[PDB]
Amino acid sequence: AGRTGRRQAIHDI
Amino acid sequence: GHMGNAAAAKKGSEQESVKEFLAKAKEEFLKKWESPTAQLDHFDRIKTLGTGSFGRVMLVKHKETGNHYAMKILDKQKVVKLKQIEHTLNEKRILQAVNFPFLVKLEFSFKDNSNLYMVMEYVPGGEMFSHLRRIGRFSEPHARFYAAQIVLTFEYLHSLDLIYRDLKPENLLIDQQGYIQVTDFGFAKRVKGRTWTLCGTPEYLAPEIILSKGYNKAVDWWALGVLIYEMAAGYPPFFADQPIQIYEKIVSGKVRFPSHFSSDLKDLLRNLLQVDLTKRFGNLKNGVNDIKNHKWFATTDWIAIYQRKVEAPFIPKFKGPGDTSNFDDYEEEEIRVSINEKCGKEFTEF
Ligand SMILES: CCCN(CC[NH3+])S(=O)(=O)c1cccc2cnccc12
Repeated sequence: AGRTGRRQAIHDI
Repeated sequence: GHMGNAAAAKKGSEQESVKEFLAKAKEEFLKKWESPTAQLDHFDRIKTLGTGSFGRVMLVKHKETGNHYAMKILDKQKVVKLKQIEHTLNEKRILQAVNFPFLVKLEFSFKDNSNLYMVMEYVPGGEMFSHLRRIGRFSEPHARFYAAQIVLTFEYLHSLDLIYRDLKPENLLIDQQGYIQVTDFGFAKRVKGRTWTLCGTPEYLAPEIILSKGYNKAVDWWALGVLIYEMAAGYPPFFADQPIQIYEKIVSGKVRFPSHFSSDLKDLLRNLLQVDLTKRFGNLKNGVNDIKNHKWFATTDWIAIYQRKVEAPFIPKFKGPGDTSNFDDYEEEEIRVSINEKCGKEFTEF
């Protein structure tokens, strides 16, 4: 199971 | 050895010519980097082509020429809150100064009271992402054609001490000849050695980013391994519903491969998706040649790819100069320009 749509960038963790 | 005498001499001369090319490319880049153009009512807004937290891109039509472009619009106040000031200045400055057949070309940049604008060539074939999700997966030759372009682009960027830091199918557009245009340089940065910012897209992050290390350009080669895997499988190697779970899988590092992957492909991917930086391809003494000379690329004519003389595996249908049929539909938001200037000092250099 996982993300199939467009993936947003992250600016921090 | 593996190569007979003639093949060995051909490959050596080839590698020396790459050095000569890259030396001249660095000269040209630095000249533009040291010595680097429109306004909003010069364009008609047509359609939003993409949108996310770090900005949005609109198809626009230039009034005087009638040429179509892709205009990235950034909200200054939004950029400041998200701590992306330097990242946005990097994006403009790098795009202004680079020149490579698979890097999207910047045509204009400007700002107003509220926004920053970057006007780029419009690439009408759509995102690799859409085509990949629609077909499911690419065959290995099809994936290899795209991968080769990324290898050459990273060879170029890294020679200039530029890290890209956001490789993913969403950022790879397909042009009218079926070749790749890399877009969205919002995380690109000039980096001689180490850098420390936690940024990128979860599924594509190298473990050393997740682990808050001072990392280097080899994070781009890890991301290439993720891209090649996803192109050939239809899904990425570290796949989960939420970022925290994605990170856990990346750091464990145990990759499993579809049974239809060739042995050559699996070997390449194990050497790109390598946690140990002393072993990761693209980070060794032999540099990019460990990748370009890998068995999985044995049929690749690197010069012919650079020259765009290889027949592409897929040519998007093009229904006219401003046609948007290869892009998805997005909610259209106003371009609002405040009567008052916002964040003037933050963006003086833009
Ligand atoms: C905020 C989404 C921006 N995009 C990239 C990620 N998907 S993009 O809208 O695809 C796009 C960006 C830059 C240049 C382009 C040139 N031509 C068409 C689209 C273009």
